Amino acid sequence: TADLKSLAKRIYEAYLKNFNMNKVKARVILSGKASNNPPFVIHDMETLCMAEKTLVAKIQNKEAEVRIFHCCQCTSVETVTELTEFAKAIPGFANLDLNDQVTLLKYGVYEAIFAMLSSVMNKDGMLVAYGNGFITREFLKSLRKPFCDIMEPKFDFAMKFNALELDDSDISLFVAAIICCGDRPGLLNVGHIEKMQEGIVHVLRLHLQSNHPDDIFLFPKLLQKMADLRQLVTEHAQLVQIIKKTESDAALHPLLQEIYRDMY
Amino acid sequence: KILHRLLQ
Ligand SMILES: C[n+]1cc2c3c(ccc2c2ccc4cc5c(cc4c21)OCO5)OCO3
Repeated sequence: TADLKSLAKRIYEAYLKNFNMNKVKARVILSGKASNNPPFVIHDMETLCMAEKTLVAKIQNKEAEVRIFHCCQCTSVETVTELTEFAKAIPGFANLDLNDQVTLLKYGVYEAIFAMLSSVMNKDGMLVAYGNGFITREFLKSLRKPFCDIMEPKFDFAMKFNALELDDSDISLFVAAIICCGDRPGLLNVGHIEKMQEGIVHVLRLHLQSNHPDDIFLFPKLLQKMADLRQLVTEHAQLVQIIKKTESDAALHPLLQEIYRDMY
Repeated sequence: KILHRLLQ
């Protein structure tokens, strides 16, 4: 019904159905019990080249950074597609105007991507290529600017975000709250999105009480992480501009073009 | 418009 029990369940099931990666799977690959052979460590150009050779095997006149940048974009386009299906399964979202749906996703998706990125990041680096690769934090810092400056903010954010020790049920509700935000610029039917968000945040508060009884201040810590994401995005949008202007072989994918247009 | 399309 309008019941928060069926709201949480439907959101957790839409989360499991629609995202290829999640925290449980991430933790399993990083312990080395997912496959016969663990993720391929990418720490230098040597290993980055082995990795590209085996997992893609089509782009060797284009610079290393430009190729890595192409990959970031491919991953966003995929996750944007997963997020759109996830969104479509959120009670109430289907019944919105198409123009409101476009808005909520336009501004929602990068907050959601960076929030979920945290699940595949440890202090040392991150899982890539559907769980088959591990690119080191350091190797990324040791790229030529301005490309070495992309991920570092996301690791900073994820290190603190992961310390909250949330599980996938907690994260499902958190992504739902990011998408159903009543103050996106352009929103027509604000009052119906505010009521939708009020419900998700409410069941999120209730979910955190029962699931995380120790941490009594966890709910206000998560509301602040949503502000923090909104500002991680603006800084990243800005850094992607610098790259569009000052870099030739880095034409943005057309879907990400639309998303970034008129953004912030 | 590519975003319209995904919500198909
Ligand atoms: C750029 N990419 C995108 C991927 C991707 C996938 C799965 C795997 C990859 C991948 C795997 C190895 C790679 C190795 C590379 C590389 C890029 C990739 C790479 O650039 C240089 O060496 O689903 C969506 O998008």
